[PDB]
Amino acid sequence: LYIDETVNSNIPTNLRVLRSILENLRSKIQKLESDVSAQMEYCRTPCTVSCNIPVVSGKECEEIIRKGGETSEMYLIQPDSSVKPYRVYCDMNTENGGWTVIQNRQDGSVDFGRKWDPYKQGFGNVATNTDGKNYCGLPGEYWLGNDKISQLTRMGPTELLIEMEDWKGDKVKAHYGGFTVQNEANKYQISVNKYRGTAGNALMDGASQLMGENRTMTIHNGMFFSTYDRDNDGWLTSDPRKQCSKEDGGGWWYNRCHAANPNGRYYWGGQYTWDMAKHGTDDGVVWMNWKGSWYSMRKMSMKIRPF
Amino acid sequence: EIMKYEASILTHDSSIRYLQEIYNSNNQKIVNLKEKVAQLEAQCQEPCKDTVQIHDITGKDCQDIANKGAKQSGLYFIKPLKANQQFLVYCEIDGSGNGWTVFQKRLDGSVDFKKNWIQYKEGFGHLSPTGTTEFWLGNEKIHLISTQSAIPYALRVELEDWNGRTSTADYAMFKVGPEADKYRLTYAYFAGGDAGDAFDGFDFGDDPSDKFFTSHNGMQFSTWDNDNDKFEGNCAEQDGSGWWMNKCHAGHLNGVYYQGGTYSKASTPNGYDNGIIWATWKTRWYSMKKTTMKIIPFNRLTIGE
Amino acid sequence: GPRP
Amino acid sequence: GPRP
Amino acid sequence: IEVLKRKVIEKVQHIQLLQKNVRAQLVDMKRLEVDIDIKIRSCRGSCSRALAREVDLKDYEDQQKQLEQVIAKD
Ligand SMILES: *[C@@H]1O[C@H](CO)[C@@H](O)[C@H](O)[C@H]1NC(C)=O
Ligand SMILES: [Ca+2]
Ligand SMILES: [Ca+2]
Repeated sequence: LYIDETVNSNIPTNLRVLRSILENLRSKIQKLESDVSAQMEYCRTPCTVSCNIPVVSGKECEEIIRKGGETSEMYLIQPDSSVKPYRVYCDMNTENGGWTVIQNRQDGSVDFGRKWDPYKQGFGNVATNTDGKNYCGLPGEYWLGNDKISQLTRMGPTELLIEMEDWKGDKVKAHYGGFTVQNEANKYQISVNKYRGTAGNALMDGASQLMGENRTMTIHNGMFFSTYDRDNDGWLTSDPRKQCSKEDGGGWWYNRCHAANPNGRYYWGGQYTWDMAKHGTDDGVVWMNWKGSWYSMRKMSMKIRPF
Repeated sequence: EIMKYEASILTHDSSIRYLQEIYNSNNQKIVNLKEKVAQLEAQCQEPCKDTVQIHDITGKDCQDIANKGAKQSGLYFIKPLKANQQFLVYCEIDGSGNGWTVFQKRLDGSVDFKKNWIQYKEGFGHLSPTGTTEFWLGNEKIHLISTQSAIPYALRVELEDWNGRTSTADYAMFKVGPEADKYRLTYAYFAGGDAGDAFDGFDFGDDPSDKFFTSHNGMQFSTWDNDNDKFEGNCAEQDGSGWWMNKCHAGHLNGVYYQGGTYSKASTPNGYDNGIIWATWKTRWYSMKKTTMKIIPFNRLTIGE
Repeated sequence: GPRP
Repeated sequence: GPRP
Repeated sequence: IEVLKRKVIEKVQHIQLLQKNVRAQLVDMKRLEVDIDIKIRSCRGSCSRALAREVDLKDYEDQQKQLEQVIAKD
């Protein structure tokens, strides 16, 4: 009957926003369309550095702290001399030093969402000029190649140290006295143990705040490193658009899918939510057992050692 | 009646019509704004470009390599006839065809040469592709690269100052004793160079012996914490340093890198000389500004070819 | 996060 | 230099 | 001389369409904005100078809220 007013009132609160916000969002399809031109531009010119390689070297960062390497920066460790002396970043300040970094999160800079080769060889900046010295005392995000890693673990007793620091200062440290990244022939299986840690055993002890069948499919230990061109996940599905790596952003020992996700997608401020991610999933530098699926961090590193 | 005029408030048949496009455009729009990223990130894939870079050709010493090609005075991994982990050295190739190698250098003050034995051994400080960069290849290294079948090497003390001129002091049959006999040098004779020869003692008058001691030839290496000198103790530590000591020295290239050089009786920690002096050029207060000490296989002082 |  |  | 509110409804419904569609737009950007924000960053370690900006989600996650009210008309 009288429903004929929605023609002069209810509607007058419709095209008044379907125009509005479709405009005040039209001005987004603007900014967020030039800033891409304005950084794509200041991308025409690559960045550079000068890590004057210091004298002191060694087999790995341990022997190098056992050779006077007391400052933390870009060193040149050379494992079995049946290989090439690859630049690396040593930690010789926290925990008796000798900590050879493998991965490092502290800001954007490096797209960790790569493939096979890159994850195997390595990518990123192993270090940057300390802004006022010759060498490179400040670390930059990278993934010291897998192959390089699977070899370092292969030096008998390899013990990785996984640290993180959440945006509000606070920080915790994980740890697996026993760590071993098989060789690429094994799809790079990850064997970890001797877990100790105040950050939650998210690699083997699966994701805590959950339950059985849902949890254990958040165990990385015994997993086959994967990347969006190498489906070695735990997620069995004929559907190729759905794989633990194509989602969750990056390469990781994926087991349907993760209780921890360093190497995810870099999230600023930490907190983030599905309605933000490329695939809704909880992709990003997340360590679930300490912060849960919806909290990426500031810095997420991984330093190993022998013994 | 006229109410059938509602066909008027039937404007939305375009109050929505047009606007609608401003929707179907954005979506379609973003199809484009996809590649306008697919491409940007495909650029942000490589890391920063680094200056320092390792040439391939290698061999015995800098000379050997740079006789199998070579010409760019830079950085190569050498591996002494008898050695293990081929380390990294800062060669300095010339035109004639000889490749020197360095064990020292000084310019800024950066790499503080007041380290410890294990450091002065395996070598410390940081090299560089150019050369500009204080560094001490380290006594150990200096060994396997001077006693490799022992084809007579040499030292070429070079210099300069806060006034222009530079120099050069040579020595033949160069060698550094294995850590065993300690890191005591063993040469035969000074061989020219207006640089001077303070490795042959220098009498400061304080006492006739103001020269018997201050000889550096044959004097083992005295780090601050492990001296093998000829003092009532560790000279080095006294003026702080790790340099082939005696009671004490005359010519310091591993010491206090003084600004504007020339120091006094004030910057003397404990009280005596430590600066970058060298009596067969300048006194015991003038601290050199630059400094380097490179070696090379003897049969090069009159190479001819 | 696991998968359903 | 020289010493005592 | 039948009036015709039929065409009316068919239009007001023709709106409900671009309310499903909008919510999509509004969110398509709530994630596209951030594919870039994250990829603009992923350059610092490859490309020279970078851009330092913001986003303000209290805009999107607000310009959303008022839209979730615009519903119910039959
Ligand atoms: C398993 O995961 C699903 C995810 O939708 C959830 O609904 C369910 O409650 C979970 N149950 C367990 C065992 O945690
Ligand atoms: Ca699968
Ligand atoms: Ca003594």
